[PDB]
Amino acid sequence: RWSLKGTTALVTGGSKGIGYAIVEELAGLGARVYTCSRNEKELDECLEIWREKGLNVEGSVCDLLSRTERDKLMQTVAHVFDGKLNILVNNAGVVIHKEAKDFTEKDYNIIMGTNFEAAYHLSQIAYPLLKASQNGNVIFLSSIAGFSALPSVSLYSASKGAINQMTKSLACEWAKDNIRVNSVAPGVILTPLVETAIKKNPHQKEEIDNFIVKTPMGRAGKPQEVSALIAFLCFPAASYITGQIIWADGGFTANGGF
Amino acid sequence: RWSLKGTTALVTGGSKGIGYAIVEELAGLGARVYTCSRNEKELDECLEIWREKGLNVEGSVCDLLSRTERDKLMQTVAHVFDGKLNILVNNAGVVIHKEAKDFTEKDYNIIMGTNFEAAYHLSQIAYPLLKASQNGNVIFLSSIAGFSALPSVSLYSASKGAINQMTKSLACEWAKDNIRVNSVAPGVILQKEEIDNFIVKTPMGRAGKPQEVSALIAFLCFPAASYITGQIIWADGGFTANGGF
Ligand SMILES: NC(=O)c1ccc[n+]([C@@H]2O[C@H](COP(=O)([O-])OP(=O)(O)OC[C@H]3O[C@@H](n4cnc5c(N)ncnc54)[C@H](OP(=O)(O)O)[C@@H]3O)[C@@H](O)[C@H]2O)c1
Ligand SMILES: NC(=O)c1ccc[n+]([C@@H]2O[C@H](COP(=O)([O-])OP(=O)(O)OC[C@H]3O[C@@H](n4cnc5c(N)ncnc54)[C@H](OP(=O)(O)O)[C@@H]3O)[C@@H](O)[C@H]2O)c1
Repeated sequence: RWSLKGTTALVTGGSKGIGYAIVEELAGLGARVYTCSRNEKELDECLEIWREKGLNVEGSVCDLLSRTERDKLMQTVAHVFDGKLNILVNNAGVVIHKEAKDFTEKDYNIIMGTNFEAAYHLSQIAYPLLKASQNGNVIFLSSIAGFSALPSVSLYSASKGAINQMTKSLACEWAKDNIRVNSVAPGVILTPLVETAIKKNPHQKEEIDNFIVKTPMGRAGKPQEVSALIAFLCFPAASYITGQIIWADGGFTANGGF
Repeated sequence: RWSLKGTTALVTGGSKGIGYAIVEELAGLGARVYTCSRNEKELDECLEIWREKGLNVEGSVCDLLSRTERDKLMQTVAHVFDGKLNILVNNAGVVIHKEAKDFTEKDYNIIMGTNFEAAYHLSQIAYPLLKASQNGNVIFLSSIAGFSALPSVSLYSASKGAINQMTKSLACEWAKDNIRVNSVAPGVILQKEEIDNFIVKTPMGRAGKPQEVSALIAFLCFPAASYITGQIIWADGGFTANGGF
């Protein structure tokens, strides 16, 4: 009821950030985990670090922006888990910081492609694998940016809106198939995604600091504070929860004028 | 204050349905309207009908899925309006009815391309014409399917969720340039089985008419609607308000 012992999981983008915390969380609870990123060297250091802790994790290098690579990854995962998937976490995603009128066609292709299209497409080709397990969970990762507008990430927000709506549809269409579908939508979590952005441009430093002051709790979240909810939603204890988007944001989205 | 006299408007997909009604409504209240569709003879009979009833309306054929044709359309709109656009109504849209697991890449490209990308790209390049008018308005068409899940239209819902979010971002960024951006999200407006079900779900017990949507789009463009930005308003006969009736 509160264990993932003997479950199979695919977590996309698990070499850093929230994704690293998620594979360590599910694998600690007893899941067989498979993950992926775009740097084999980085992916390798992870597999060794995880192998040293007694965590049962596998992985391969995959750019999720390519349809044929998504097709291949799922073949691998089907062979390794023997045609059975319990959990799919569509964690991987990217952000680009510009004004709404400056985003290009290529930015559009990068953001919607990895943040929405890849995530949705994996959910499609995973369906039969999750169905065959009879206890399937699809978790998408949204954002506070999928609630109200934030500066410099308009096109990112749009992609998180597609995710939020896609969550509801899959939840209703697949519930009869014993698959539950939810999104976890973080506040500011201090990861590479934010550190790279604020290193690049001190205007992004500004914006982030002001997201944290807006956060009633007055601090950025920790990756594990997000993976904890992601783990819970996969517990059989969570068997009536589907179609939900839940913010883990320190009260950010509850805050109107504080 | 309740006048659109001497405004300039671009509404996409004005050759039928809600887009037709919006052209007539906006033009009937004094706006100069530019519109487009995908075939000459359909677009041309509208242009003939609207001119006979004294409406000030122009139009050209465009495929909103081509980025080159979107650029060329905005350059043409820029020419005829003299660099000044008050109103942009992103009306054009499509639906494909499949199960979530069945939608192909072509489906994705048509539905996301038409509903979100074209609506977004047009907004990017209209921006200086709207900024120049010093009284801008961009309006997206959303859907009840961008509120909660409906059968057969998962990928379409997603494209409306993206629109909902973009109308908040654009509203917040462009508010200083006096451009206001809102979405109108209709319910069923005039798969039978499915549509029949949605209608008994809407408290008013009937499907809407096109001019029940355009009425709201016209008001949102009035100077009277000056403090209203970043909203999504469902014109749905109560559909979204109803949990269990
Ligand atoms: N950090 C925050 O404050 C925050 C807030 C709200 C929501 N989120 C969401 O949380 C998720 C992860 O964010 P994060 O902060 O953990 O990001 P991150 O630190 O930048 O890590 C992203 C992970 O995804 C992988 N990835 C990205 N694109 C990939 C691709 N095309 N193919 C394969 N792998 C790919 C990256 O690997 P490579 O670098 O090797 O490619 C990396 O392993 C995203 O959906 C993000 O939108 C984050
Ligand atoms: N009808 C409803 O019940 C309903 C409900 C909720 C939301 N909506 C939204 O309302 C908007 C209009 O819906 P509608 O029912 O009036 O649609 P419709 O009857 O299908 O008309 C769409 C219009 O857009 C044009 N169009 C479509 N694709 C185009 C393209 N690629 N390039 C150029 N023009 C294009 C079509 O022209 P051509 O045929 O000549 O190409 C047509 O004039 C859409 O955004 C839809 O999402 C409608």
